[PDB]
Amino acid sequence: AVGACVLCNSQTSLRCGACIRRPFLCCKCCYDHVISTSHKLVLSVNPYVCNAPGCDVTDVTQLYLGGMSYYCKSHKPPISFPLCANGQVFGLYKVTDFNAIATCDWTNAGDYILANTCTERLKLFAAETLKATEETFKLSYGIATVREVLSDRELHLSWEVGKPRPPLNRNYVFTGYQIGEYTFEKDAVVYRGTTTYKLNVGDYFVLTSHTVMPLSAPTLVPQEHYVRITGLYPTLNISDEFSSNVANYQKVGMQKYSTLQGPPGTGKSHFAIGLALYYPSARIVYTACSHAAVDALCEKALKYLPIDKCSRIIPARARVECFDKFKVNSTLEQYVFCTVNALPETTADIVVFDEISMATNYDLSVVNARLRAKHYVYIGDPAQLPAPRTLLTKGTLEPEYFNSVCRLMKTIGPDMFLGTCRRCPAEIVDTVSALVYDNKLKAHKDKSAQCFKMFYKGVITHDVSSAINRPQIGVVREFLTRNPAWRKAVFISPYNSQNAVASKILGLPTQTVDSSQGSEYDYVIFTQTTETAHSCNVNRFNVAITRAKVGILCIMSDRDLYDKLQFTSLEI
Ligand SMILES: [Zn+2]
Ligand SMILES: [Zn+2]
Ligand SMILES: [Zn+2]
Repeated sequence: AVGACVLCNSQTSLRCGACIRRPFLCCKCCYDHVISTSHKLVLSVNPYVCNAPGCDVTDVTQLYLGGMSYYCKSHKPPISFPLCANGQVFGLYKVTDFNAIATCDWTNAGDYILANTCTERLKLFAAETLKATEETFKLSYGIATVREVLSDRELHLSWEVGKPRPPLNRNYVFTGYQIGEYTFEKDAVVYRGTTTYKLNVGDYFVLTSHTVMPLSAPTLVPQEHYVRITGLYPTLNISDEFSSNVANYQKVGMQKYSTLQGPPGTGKSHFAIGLALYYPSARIVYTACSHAAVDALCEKALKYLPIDKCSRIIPARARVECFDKFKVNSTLEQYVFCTVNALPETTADIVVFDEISMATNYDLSVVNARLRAKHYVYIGDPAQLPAPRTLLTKGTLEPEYFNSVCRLMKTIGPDMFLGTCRRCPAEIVDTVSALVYDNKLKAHKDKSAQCFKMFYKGVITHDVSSAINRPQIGVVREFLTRNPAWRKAVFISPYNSQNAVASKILGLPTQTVDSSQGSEYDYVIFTQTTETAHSCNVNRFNVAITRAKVGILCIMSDRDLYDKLQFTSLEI
């Protein structure tokens, strides 16, 4: 085992045995690690364990080198040097933050704060460790064996005793048994297979744990500033449609990487596709974490870019329905649209990474490892929703801690900012501009006079932990009878269980705030449901109200966010 130290890069044979990722640690840092943490197992070619027969001493501080072997204080020969002395551990080729990443359980916010404020090699170590911990936690949950079938979209399940039950929402995807991946929604439950299969009684579902691979490439490559556009060739004949972004497309060619903060409806997809029309011969790889964000880029490319040079990359193990209008899996097309987890090993003139608030440092590193590009563009908004951190239960994660790109956008500011929201009525724009954008987001549309807010706490019931507020759905029902124009509205709430009750009572299409991100609707009916930290999250609130093009009805629980809404108040 010959490699480089994760804290100093000094070559060493040593690796920490108690670290779940086995990081290579140099003699000066390996000591600093074992002497300050519960981690005492050290691994070089042979473990630093006692060579005496039947001896169970593995702590490196209680061990010595006796000639060419290792022994504890009870078996060491007279001529034996301690392995731990003078700030070093004997190894070939002869920090507080590394200890904290190495030993935390990833349940606190301060753990993620650290995984983003540390050095670049420690950011990769933190993302490798966190992902390995997240996967092992999936194994702790119990197996759900099918006790019976009801119909084509409903079933009943038997859970494992002793092992806790994972929460039922489309977030947690099970693997059927190999009957394909399956999703559930709340003893009557709604079953949904990625593959159409006549539900087998006896078969079981298990949360499939992917193997965490090691990170090699940084989350952000080292920045390079140029005095000319590099490797890219602009057009002089550029349609007036994209004239607004000409100066920013040039900024893109005069830097190795660039950040774009685009509040909702400010033109991110337009900017991303227009960059292809500006550097017309440049091969562009369009990437995002979700299939929906890649599909949304495909919809904009279909309108402006030639359908022949466009390819949508679909992983052979297809899970959800995606874009069907490009030639599929043709890696060598000029315009390649693909999710981070399915990226092939290829090079590009430009790489566009959209919905950057949803990326983790693990995703950021994977992109830098599978794609070698002249220019990298990071598009998103740190005021929108981040990736769900499953293990995180204590504390709240601020935008500057979502990933490396968000960290930059929230501290030094973004390289480019789309300041005019063209989607929302002014009431909505004026609310989110003051809430999350320090009054720098401006309204293109006029006030629609179709933005209403109602202060109604109702009654909070729970479907395990996911909340329901029937009096809030009852208030929406009464409003709908008086304003039937709102019959075509999308119902939005922070909880899938609230959305299940509202789908049956109201008959409106349903969307959680988290699944609505990147989408727009003429009318939106939002019920806050609870007054929790989840439902009062300003990034989730910002996404919730910025889905509307024409009108919105907000039934609120929080007096703070109700007062911040610059909407017409209703009564009943
Ligand atoms: Zn070191
Ligand atoms: Zn360790
Ligand atoms: Zn011994």
